[PDB]
Amino acid sequence: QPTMQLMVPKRQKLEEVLENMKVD
Amino acid sequence: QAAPNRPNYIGFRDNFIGLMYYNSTGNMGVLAGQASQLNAVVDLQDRN
Amino acid sequence: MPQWSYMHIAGQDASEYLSPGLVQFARATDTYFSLGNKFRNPT
Amino acid sequence: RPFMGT
Amino acid sequence: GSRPFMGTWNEIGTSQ
Amino acid sequence: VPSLTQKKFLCDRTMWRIPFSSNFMSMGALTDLGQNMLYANSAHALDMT
Repeated sequence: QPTMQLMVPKRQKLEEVLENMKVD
Repeated sequence: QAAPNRPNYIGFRDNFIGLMYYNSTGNMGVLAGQASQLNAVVDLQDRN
Repeated sequence: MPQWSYMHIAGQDASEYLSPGLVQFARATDTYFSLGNKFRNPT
Repeated sequence: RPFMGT
Repeated sequence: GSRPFMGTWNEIGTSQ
Repeated sequence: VPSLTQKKFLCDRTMWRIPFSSNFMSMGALTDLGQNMLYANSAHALDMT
């Protein structure tokens, strides 16, 4: 019943809605 | 009549919770060298 | 002593009466699935 | 094989 | 291997 | 007198958990399903009620 997906929304260059590392 | 009065024990919380301004980025601490004084503890506000 | 061999009453232990493979499965999978309590190790 | 974690 | 006559499993196992 | 049974489930001083993982088991800390090719390799929003 592999209810498959097929759809991956990423974003050209391919970063996914994200958030980076906070530095001091 | 009379009665006793319900006990109300007052006392500082477990491991002194809520006495060091944790996690409130409005008033955080700092542990930085007497140097480029850039704070070294950038605490989030949504992390408890 | 063939009777106390193929009931594992007093004979070989688990680590060497399994296959060279099933011991690997039982020693790799021991954090989620435990194939260690089934078999008998005799003393 | 190939499983456990570390 | 030079005093194996101890609780044993298949090898003189209980030797510690 | 005829009686009807009730049942509470009092469980306090603990948090509920739902390990994000294939078989709901703690076989690690970086879950096997939080590392897969459909979650850690694809964007996803969610909504829970």
